[PDB]
Order: sequence, then C-alpha cells, then structure tokens
Amino acid sequence: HHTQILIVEDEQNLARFLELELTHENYNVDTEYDGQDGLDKALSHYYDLIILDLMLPSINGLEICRKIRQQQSTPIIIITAKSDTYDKVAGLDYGADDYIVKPFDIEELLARIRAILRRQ
Amino acid sequence: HTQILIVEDEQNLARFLELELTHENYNVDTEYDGQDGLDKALSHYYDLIILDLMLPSINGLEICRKIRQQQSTPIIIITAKSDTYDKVAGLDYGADDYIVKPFDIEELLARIRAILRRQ
Ligand code: BEF
Ligand code: BEF
Ligand SMILES: [Mg+2]
Ligand SMILES: [Mg+2]
Repeated sequence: HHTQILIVEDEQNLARFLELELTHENYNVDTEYDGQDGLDKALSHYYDLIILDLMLPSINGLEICRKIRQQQSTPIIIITAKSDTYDKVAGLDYGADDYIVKPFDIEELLARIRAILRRQ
Repeated sequence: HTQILIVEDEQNLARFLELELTHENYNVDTEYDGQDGLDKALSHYYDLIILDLMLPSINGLEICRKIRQQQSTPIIIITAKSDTYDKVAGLDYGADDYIVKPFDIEELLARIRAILRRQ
C-alpha cells in the first residue's frame, strides 16, 4: 500500500529530482515528459496526487487539469515558472488544489503534498 | 460555506480582507490579538480561519497547533515570513495553505475556494 504520485514535467532534470526526493519519502512515482502522455497516464491509472507542469509538449497543463477534472477529483498540484496572480487563480479555479511557482524548495512541495493528502 | 475568522494585527490589511470577503458573501469575524483570535476560534464556529504568524500575545503557529488539536477547521496562514522552514512548520502543524505577503485578494479568494473543495 504505497501512495502513488504522477509527475508531468518536461524539464527532465527537475523531473528526476522530484522523483528521487519523493521516492525517498516512500511514495511510488511515475513520470511523463509529454503533456498528452501525461494526461493519458493520469486517466488510465489511479494516482493519489498528480503534479502538473504547465508548459509541456503536445498539450499544456491547464488543458490536462481540465480533462482530469472531467473524470476524477484526484488532487492536483501545479508547478510552473508562471507566477502572475491570474495564472494562479485560473489554475486553482480549473481544479488544482495548490499552485507552486518555480523554482521552489523540495521541502515546501513535500509539506504541501502532506497537507493535501491529510484531507483525503 | 460562509463563516470566516481572520487573526491579523495589521489593521489596514484586516479591514481590507474583511470588506473584500464580506463583498464575496462571507460572514467575517476579525481579531487583532493572537490570544483573542485563538479564544474566538475555539469558542465560535468557522468554516475557515485565516491566521497571521506574527501576532501579539501568542504566535500564529502556536494558534494553529492549538486549533488543530481540537478542530478539523480549514486554516490558511498569511504572513510576511517567506522562509521555507516557516512554510513547512505551518503546513505540518495543520494549515491547509500558506500565502506569503504581499498577495492579491483574488489569489486568497481562489485558495479559499480550493480549500473548501477539500472537505
Ligand atoms: F513548464 Be512549466 F510551466 F514550468
Ligand atoms: F504578521 Be504576519 F505574520 F505577516
Ligand atoms: Mg515545462
Ligand atoms: Mg502580524
């Protein structure tokens, strides 16, 4: 019984870093670097929480978020270099549970994962 | 739904949030002192509590711990403390979100909506 996380992120250094840091916290992690592959994975497997970058190949994160939310209430955290207030609001209103501006400290992401999953 | 408590000692900010939130059809109570805020939270029902960290009498992290000891009530921390250690502590002590000042009201309102989806 492991908590399952999907990361959709096209910057492969950060993607691997997040995978390693989350695996160290005893999460099971799947990663996708392409937006369509990430959506397809999110819809075909059960995750406990999904981490979504916004600028991705094929389709971008807000479309992924919308299409996941047509099917699932699965927690979503958006991570992105997009830091304007409107981008944050739009992402939360499309159903993301949190929204973190890059670059961030891993310990903050881990704390926010814990806080969201506490209420599941 | 509608009941919000704000514990914030910077009164210009508190009245702003109070008015903006009331404009959004929330019923807002506010307290400028940390002990009064904690007392209010434990004595009265709220749907969501907004906690500053740096307050007179008792600091917001301790308020958060004591509330979460007794209630499931959603908590958003708002604070000028931007350090990662403080974010991690606030979230681990029971806060559902943590916003660094300054922030735009539409962000707060969106995070309130998102947190109330979690119940
Ligand atoms: F490409 Be992600 F929005 F940083
Ligand atoms: F006084 Be609060 F922590 F900004
Ligand atoms: Mg990207
Ligand atoms: Mg203060």
